[PDB]
Amino acid sequence: GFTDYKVADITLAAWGRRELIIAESEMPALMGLRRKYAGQQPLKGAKILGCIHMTIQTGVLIETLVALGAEVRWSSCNIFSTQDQAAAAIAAAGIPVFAWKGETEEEYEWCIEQTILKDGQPWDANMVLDDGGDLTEILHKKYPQMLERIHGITEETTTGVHRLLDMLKNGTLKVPAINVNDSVTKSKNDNKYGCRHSLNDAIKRGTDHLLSGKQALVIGYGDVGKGSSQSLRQEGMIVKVAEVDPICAMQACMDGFEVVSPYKNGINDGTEASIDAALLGKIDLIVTTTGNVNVCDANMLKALKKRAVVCNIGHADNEIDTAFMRKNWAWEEVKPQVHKIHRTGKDGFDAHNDDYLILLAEGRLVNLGNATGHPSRIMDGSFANQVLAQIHLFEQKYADLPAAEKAKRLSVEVLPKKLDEEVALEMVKGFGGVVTQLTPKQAEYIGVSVEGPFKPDTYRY
Amino acid sequence: GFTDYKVADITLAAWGRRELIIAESEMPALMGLRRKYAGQQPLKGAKILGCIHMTIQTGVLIETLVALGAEVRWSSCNIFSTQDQAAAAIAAAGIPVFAWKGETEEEYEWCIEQTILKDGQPWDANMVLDDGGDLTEILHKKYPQMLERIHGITEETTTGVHRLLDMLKNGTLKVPAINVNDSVTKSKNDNKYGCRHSLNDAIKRGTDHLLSGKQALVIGYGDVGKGSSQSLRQEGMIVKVAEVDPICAMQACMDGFEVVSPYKNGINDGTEASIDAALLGKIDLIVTTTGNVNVCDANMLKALKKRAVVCNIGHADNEIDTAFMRKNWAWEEVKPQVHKIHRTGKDGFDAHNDDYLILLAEGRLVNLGNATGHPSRIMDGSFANQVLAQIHLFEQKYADLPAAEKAKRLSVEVLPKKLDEEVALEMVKGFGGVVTQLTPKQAEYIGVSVEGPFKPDTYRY
Amino acid sequence: GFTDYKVADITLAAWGRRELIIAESEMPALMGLRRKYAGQQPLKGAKILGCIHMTIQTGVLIETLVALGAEVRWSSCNIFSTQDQAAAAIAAAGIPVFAWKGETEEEYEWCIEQTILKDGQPWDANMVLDDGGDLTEILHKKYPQMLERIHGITEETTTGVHRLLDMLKNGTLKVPAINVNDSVTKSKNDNKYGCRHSLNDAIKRGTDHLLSGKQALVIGYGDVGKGSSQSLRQEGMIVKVAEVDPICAMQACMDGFEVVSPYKNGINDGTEASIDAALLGKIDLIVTTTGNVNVCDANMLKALKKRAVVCNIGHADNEIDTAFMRKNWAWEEVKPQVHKIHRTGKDGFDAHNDDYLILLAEGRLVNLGNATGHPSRIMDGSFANQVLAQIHLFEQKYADLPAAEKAKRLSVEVLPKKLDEEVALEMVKGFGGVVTQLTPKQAEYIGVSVEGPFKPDTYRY
Amino acid sequence: GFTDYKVADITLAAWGRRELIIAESEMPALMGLRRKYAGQQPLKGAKILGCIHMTIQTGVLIETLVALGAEVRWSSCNIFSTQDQAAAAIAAAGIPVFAWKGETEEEYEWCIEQTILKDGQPWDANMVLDDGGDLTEILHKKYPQMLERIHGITEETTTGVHRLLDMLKNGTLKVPAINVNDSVTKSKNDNKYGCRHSLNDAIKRGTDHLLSGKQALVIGYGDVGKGSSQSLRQEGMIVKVAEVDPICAMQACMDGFEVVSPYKNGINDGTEASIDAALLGKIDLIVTTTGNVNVCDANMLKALKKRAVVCNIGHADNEIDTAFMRKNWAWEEVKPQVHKIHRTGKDGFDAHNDDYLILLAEGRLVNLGNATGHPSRIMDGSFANQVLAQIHLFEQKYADLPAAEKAKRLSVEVLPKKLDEEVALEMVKGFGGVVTQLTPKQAEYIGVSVEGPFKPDTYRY
Ligand SMILES: NC(=O)c1ccc[n+]([C@@H]2O[C@H](COP(=O)([O-])OP(=O)(O)OC[C@H]3O[C@@H](n4cnc5c(N)ncnc54)[C@H](O)[C@@H]3O)[C@@H](O)[C@H]2O)c1
Ligand SMILES: NC(=O)c1ccc[n+]([C@@H]2O[C@H](COP(=O)([O-])OP(=O)(O)OC[C@H]3O[C@@H](n4cnc5c(N)ncnc54)[C@H](O)[C@@H]3O)[C@@H](O)[C@H]2O)c1
Ligand SMILES: NC(=O)c1ccc[n+]([C@@H]2O[C@H](COP(=O)([O-])OP(=O)(O)OC[C@H]3O[C@@H](n4cnc5c(N)ncnc54)[C@H](O)[C@@H]3O)[C@@H](O)[C@H]2O)c1
Ligand SMILES: NC(=O)c1ccc[n+]([C@@H]2O[C@H](COP(=O)([O-])OP(=O)(O)OC[C@H]3O[C@@H](n4cnc5c(N)ncnc54)[C@H](O)[C@@H]3O)[C@@H](O)[C@H]2O)c1
Ligand SMILES: Nc1ncnc2c1ncn2[C@@H]1O[C@H](CO)[C@@H](O)[C@H]1O
Ligand SMILES: [Cl-]
Ligand SMILES: [K+]
Ligand SMILES: [K+]
Ligand SMILES: [K+]
Ligand SMILES: [K+]
Repeated sequence: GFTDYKVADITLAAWGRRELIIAESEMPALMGLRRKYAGQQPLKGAKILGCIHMTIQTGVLIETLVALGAEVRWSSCNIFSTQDQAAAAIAAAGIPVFAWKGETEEEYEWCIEQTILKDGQPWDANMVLDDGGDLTEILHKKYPQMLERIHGITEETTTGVHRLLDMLKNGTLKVPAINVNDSVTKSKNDNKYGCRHSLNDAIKRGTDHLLSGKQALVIGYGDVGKGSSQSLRQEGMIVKVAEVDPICAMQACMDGFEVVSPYKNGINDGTEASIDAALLGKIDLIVTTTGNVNVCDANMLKALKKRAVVCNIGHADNEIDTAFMRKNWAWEEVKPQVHKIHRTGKDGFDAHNDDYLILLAEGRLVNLGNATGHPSRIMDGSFANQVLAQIHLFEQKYADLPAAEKAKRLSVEVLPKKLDEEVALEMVKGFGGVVTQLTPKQAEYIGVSVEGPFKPDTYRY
Repeated sequence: GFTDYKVADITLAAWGRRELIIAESEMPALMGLRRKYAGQQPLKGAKILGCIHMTIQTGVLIETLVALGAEVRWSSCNIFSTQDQAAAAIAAAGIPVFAWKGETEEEYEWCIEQTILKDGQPWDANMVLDDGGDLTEILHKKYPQMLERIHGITEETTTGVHRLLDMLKNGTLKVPAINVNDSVTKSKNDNKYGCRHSLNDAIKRGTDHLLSGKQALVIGYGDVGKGSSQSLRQEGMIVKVAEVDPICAMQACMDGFEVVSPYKNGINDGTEASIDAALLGKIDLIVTTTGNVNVCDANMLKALKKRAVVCNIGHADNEIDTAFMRKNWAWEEVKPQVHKIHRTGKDGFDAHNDDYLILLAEGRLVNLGNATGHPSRIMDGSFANQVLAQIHLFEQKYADLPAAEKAKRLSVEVLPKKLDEEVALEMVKGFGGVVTQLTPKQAEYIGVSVEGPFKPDTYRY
Repeated sequence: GFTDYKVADITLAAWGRRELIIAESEMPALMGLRRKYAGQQPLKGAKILGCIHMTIQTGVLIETLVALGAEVRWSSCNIFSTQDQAAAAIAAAGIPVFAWKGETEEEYEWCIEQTILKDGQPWDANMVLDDGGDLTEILHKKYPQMLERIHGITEETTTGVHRLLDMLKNGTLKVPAINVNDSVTKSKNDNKYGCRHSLNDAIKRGTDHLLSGKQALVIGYGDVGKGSSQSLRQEGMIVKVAEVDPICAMQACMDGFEVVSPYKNGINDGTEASIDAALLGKIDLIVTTTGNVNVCDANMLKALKKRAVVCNIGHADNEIDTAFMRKNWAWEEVKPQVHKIHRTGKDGFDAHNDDYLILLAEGRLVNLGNATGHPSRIMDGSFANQVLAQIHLFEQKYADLPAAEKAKRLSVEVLPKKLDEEVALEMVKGFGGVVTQLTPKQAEYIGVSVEGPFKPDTYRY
Repeated sequence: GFTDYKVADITLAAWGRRELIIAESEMPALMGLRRKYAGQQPLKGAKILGCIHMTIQTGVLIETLVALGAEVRWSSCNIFSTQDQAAAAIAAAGIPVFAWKGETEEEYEWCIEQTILKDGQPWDANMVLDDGGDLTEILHKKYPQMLERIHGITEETTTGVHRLLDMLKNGTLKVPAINVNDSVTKSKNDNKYGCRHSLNDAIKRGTDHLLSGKQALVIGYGDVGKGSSQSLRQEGMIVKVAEVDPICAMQACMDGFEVVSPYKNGINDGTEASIDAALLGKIDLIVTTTGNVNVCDANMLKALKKRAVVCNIGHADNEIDTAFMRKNWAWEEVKPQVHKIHRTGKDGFDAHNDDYLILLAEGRLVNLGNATGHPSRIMDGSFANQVLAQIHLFEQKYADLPAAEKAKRLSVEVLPKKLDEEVALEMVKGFGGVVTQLTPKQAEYIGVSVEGPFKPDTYRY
């Protein structure tokens, strides 16, 4: 009967299910929600448009939403991030999913449109779960009538939240959102420790390069740059860090990294003469982590050491100037999501040319494109937050509020600290960790409840 | 003919001056402010009561405040934290200071009273710089009339800020304060990296013990606990972490520590039966980092491995139950701020007894008691913030405001992010770090100024 | 019209060749030998039986031997270690190779036989290059007449060398050997840093498990155990180490590991009562590194935590008692080289059973089975030694010596320190490292030549 | 009425004894020998000339030698290494010791002469325990009749052993020696992990500098350089390494250090033009670890960054060219064993001069000069070996052998591996480590006894 899906190969379903059964055992916060809320069915009647990397971890999120009563229609938010066995297992469970590894851009857009439309007409969606804001943008621009009946958006990523806050400032956001990224059990777990796990993993899978003893430049030292720099330093790389934010740069210095700029004195004068050629001529590996544009620009790429690896773990495909490389230099596929870019010109190359760079995942998320992204026990935190955020906005029923009541609730908000702590506690117990209970005297002394929350909203962890 | 001081030994002044000249070269943010504001004299007319560890680093702070036009009267906020050469150098410069290493509690109170009183009468103070809140409490309880002429308090430490926020919530705070602690260039520099540097330093100076291969228990995993755990792990200790806050415990797990409780199932019901005797019987070193009371309690001390080291880098002398040890067990001074505590009874000890613990700094701040606290290049951040906070509150002139205007400004506030970034930039340049300048295109892409600030006020770093 | 090979898929040749061209740029010592000796053709007339993991790195070794004039016939020394693209590239270059990933044991023996036989008769072999000693053993037991014409064996691995030294002690060794393992640029490069790179790589590829915060037990702390312990600790695992050698255990303690035994008091009396069930009940990962038998025995496997991962990076398939698991417990293939072993019985399992272990590479070398083994820039050292050792024994022409002269040369020897240093220098230059030249006065002061060797033969590095 | 000593202050004895009693609890291998051999008095009649750093650790060694029946006469082998409380405690126990912190060179020679002479005439010495070979050299050159009656020398340090091997090769060594340094429980414990503990300790005590984020250059990567590099990297320094030995350089690369030379292309032709001014102009700290001469030369000192710290943890005072600095530049004592060296000229300096270096311990061993050297639990290994070596040579009674029998025993040898393992085992047990016992089957499989030794003499650990 069930045909409402499109995946690479449905015969991978049994493999996907074996990996989902393992992943459940690695996701105690998400499986804890599944057990706590099963009887109450808090997402009964929820119809969720989901756009996030169709991994095994996203599989456990989907099956938790469904176990709590939701229906979903799913796509990946990246052309290389799907695990074909995860997409097959979800299709085989009778869930609409449109995702495969190695989509074209045209197929990416088609997949999102297959979630929005059921049998050629808008689905009766009433919730959105987004990673990076592409689905959110398409609904606002192309399907405004659908947003009338949507109660909320839950957004995974730093870049997606930035796009929501821009819409809210400009008065174009039509439904409330939860900023899932800024839970501590997301931002200071997934963004940092996920990249610590998955960056060196992706570089090894793609290149099998020794990292020990080699020179890296990490562009950015936010949550992703911090985790990326550690991924590489812990392998024995000599890591230098670039930053525009002097507070983040101060953290890099204290963490034991040299803070450098690709530009002389940190100033881009619009010419190749402002590039620190001596510095870039020694770098074996550049990683972009910024959420910004052209932080590894054409003139940097021209100055890099021969056979340097270039990758992006931040956003989109334009942290590195891949457009410059597509226009000017010859691409030689080594294997999927690994290209040698020959700096000898556009029209062919010598197979034994020494003057190339290695680009991973065509300048798109390297951890998800060349490996499997973050591990289950880290994504547990992010995805437990996603479930709690879906429950919160679905129960508030914004779409059913009268105009005057909507105006008061139209916001981009974080989950309460108490929920962030309850997710953290399930993660700690998954490690076999034992938190201490405050005595009444101690709770009084520091001015908190024995139940928490334990820190004021200003606390930075 | 200057006599308005009390220090251990004025003949240490020349040594103090030599170390102050080195410290100036290690404190570019603080010396940057000294050079930028010297001509403007923004603290002309300021009369500052200062109570903070009389170290070489505090010496550079005092001489910066004086260089910007202030008069000060100074004491230490801890009986063991004074560096006698720093106190001597400050006295020799004609600045009133009442501080020596190894004060009694009675001498500590006398020293604070000597700052408050000049020639037997209240000094015409109009500013307060505090670390831990003891001076703040004495002014509110004993000298309320003096607070009528005081424009503000600048408070250094987590515990001091907690005490200010309690006064504000109870309506007993009489003057506005700046929370210096919660500048990122304080809390996420000093509290973390300071303890990283100075905890293993103090344990080595006191005991000369090998740390590698030994078992530690760090109680707390806030900023101080994070830095403390790293101090020990980086030396090759096997570190276990205790926490009441599940988010901080999650961080400890992800950072590669086992999270344990001294109590079975984390429940302290006050009985010896609740103590995890198997765990505590393997611990060679306990460090308290909490700012809470009785987190290393009598029953834990009884269960500790023979010859374990016990120390506190958080607050006061009651994180460890030192009162229990003073009443019940015999103390053998090894050398100043190092005592063997013989668990054989309160009266006689055998010089060759094997059943003892080693207590550092009598359960008071170990980094400052057994070594020299944080290094100059870290305290640069904290003390640049102190100077900016003093300038801000002095210029606001709260004490001269009409009643209606006072009411609107009576708060506990942090410095603006822009100043936090300007401190960080001077610290980065001290390392020879080069921040990148955003292009206008990049600044517009992430919605910030090329000049910063670079992050929203919610950002946690 | 070359057909003298058997590989998984000859159409993988182009991909293999792209990866060989990258590997050449990562192997400066091996490519330095290729360039230095090309003109001399020192292996002209050498006919080498090779048995070592048919990886990209082994590909560069093979083509170096051929570039120096050798003919070879090749097989893999492990049923899971072949990279099918590497085997294809070598076949497509017209080199006899019999190797694929996922051989049966019967296919493994048939592949070695295809190297020994050409067109149904013993090949006119005159050199052996071995890893683990299986080919060496087959020649001695089954083809002793072939050894009459063989000039020597060059042996890669600790276990293979141990087997050669046993043959020499028993007087059963028929040709001289070089112990390649005990070059410092092999043992203290490959064995240690190779495993550091490739152990966490293999565990991530097989399971995608988070390692940070979890408990590991590494059995052994020789070169492989040291590198393995670091692989895990650098990811944030809490690593405990087992050893029988108290000197290696001393090193583990000092390196910051707790040293534990699976057995109470370290005494394995073969009973379940001797197992430390509390210790094994907390372990998430066991790694064997010993080259010994039954160091993760049936009683340990029964006591392990549910869903623990078990793997071997040492030798054979019997460091872990895989025979006990094949007899007693049901194996569920997750994907190739990843099995769940259900401790509920032999005859099938509940798909949702929680009581299983995860076995990687069926208890055989996990780095080569679940990933790609050591990276090119590490194997450069091992394989430069292999080439120098082949040249040395081929030039000595043992098989052509009179009986009296044979007797004096029948030994298992290491390469001279001077060659070890010349390999190391090419590796250092590959990192862009610059070695200092001694002045004549300095060389005289420490009693060495400016050219080296720099250390006496007793030096341990 | 014991007066046969010279120390700084006999009233420090009680403090010394308290620290000796603690040190006993940290030295289980040395205290194990004291307990095992007490009844047998193996050193009854031994009269030992001892020249080694008069630390608390040396005190426990001395009192073990005395407890086993020896008489000794002691001096320090370094002018800054004595702990005055240790020297006092040894004098107060009625043991001849001539040692204080801050000897002149003339006092150093006088102290050694006070051990050799008792009441103005040669002591009836029959054993030597030396560190660095100065006492050994004096006996050979000045007191050859005394060597007739001496049974052996036990030598602590790499440099001392090199001097013994030179005497043996030249036929000038008069008595046999044990090379204590090359026990694995010395060289790969003390030399490496001792410096790891004590290098950052000494730099903090001397300067209180932040190390995190600053640039270091470690000259040498033998056991001392390895431990020194780790001391600094673990604190967050960015460490570069220099070497002449390409094998040691390879290890530095793999351990995650950049390998550089102070000289362009590593060629030290004695010209200023050969200095890499750009490299040295960024270095905040140079540490020499070589046992060689002029490895931090005048032209390097001229090129160093302003306010760089320079120190030596290797040997003598001429690894750094201190003689050049004494001749050309003005020394300003900060405090004992800390000098600012003003590069503005020889005579006066400006108190606020920015152009200086900081020299620790006047270029002599920094760990012992500015802190307390290695900790008790590490020196346990070195000193257990010293005691075994004294017992071995004393029992052999070389001086009582006839000329022809002396000739066969005149050697420089190491202790047998079995004793090295027995020292290691006591050290492991002191950490609470549990070694596994081999089964009979396992011991047979790897060809060792269940009792050990576990490795061949060629094994490098
Ligand atoms: N790949 C993944 O699995 C993964 C996980 C989490 C988030 N992300 C994405 O990674 C990006 C970074 O996320 P984050 O949470 O670290 O954001 P963040 O704001 O915490 O960090 C980004 C940092 O980049 C710095 N930066 C900006 N422009 C720069 C420039 N030109 N040069 C140097 N530094 C520059 C900023 O100062 C900032 O500190 C976002 O796009 C986010 O969505 C990816
Ligand atoms: N010694 C120094 O140089 C230095 C430096 C900075 C701050 N401090 C002091 O250190 C203390 C901690 O400061 P912080 O900035 O880390 O505060 P914080 O609030 O960041 O961290 C304190 C941590 O203690 C934990 N905690 C509380 N009670 C506990 C208990 N019973 N068991 C386990 N964990 C418990 C809390 O959950 C919290 O995470 C304060 O008193 C502060 O003033 C000292
Ligand atoms: N997978 C790879 O890529 C790779 C690389 C190098 C070598 N190897 C193999 O790894 C194995 C180990 O090699 P190595 O060079 O480390 O040898 P090694 O002799 O240096 O180390 C082996 C260690 O195992 C210890 N050991 C033995 N039995 C033990 C037991 N019952 N419990 C605990 N510890 C025990 C020994 O004391 C020794 O220290 C060998 O089989 C070698 O051929 C594998
Ligand atoms: N301070 C202490 O507590 C302590 C402890 C042990 C030994 N030592 C002394 O430290 C010194 C080193 O001992 P070790 O055991 O490390 O010796 P080692 O032989 O293992 O190491 C010395 C290293 O210096 C390198 N080297 C020599 N000249 C060099 C140069 N010009 N540039 C760069 N590298 C150069 C050599 O190649 C060698 O690797 C000796 O003098 C030893 O006696 C001191
Ligand atoms: N605390 C200490 N006491 C005695 N000797 C020491 C100490 N620290 C280091 N040493 C020795 O100093 C020697 C160098 O002179 C080293 O070989 C080491 O064994
Ligand atoms: Cl622009
Ligand atoms: K994953
Ligand atoms: K300090
Ligand atoms: K490989
Ligand atoms: K010491």
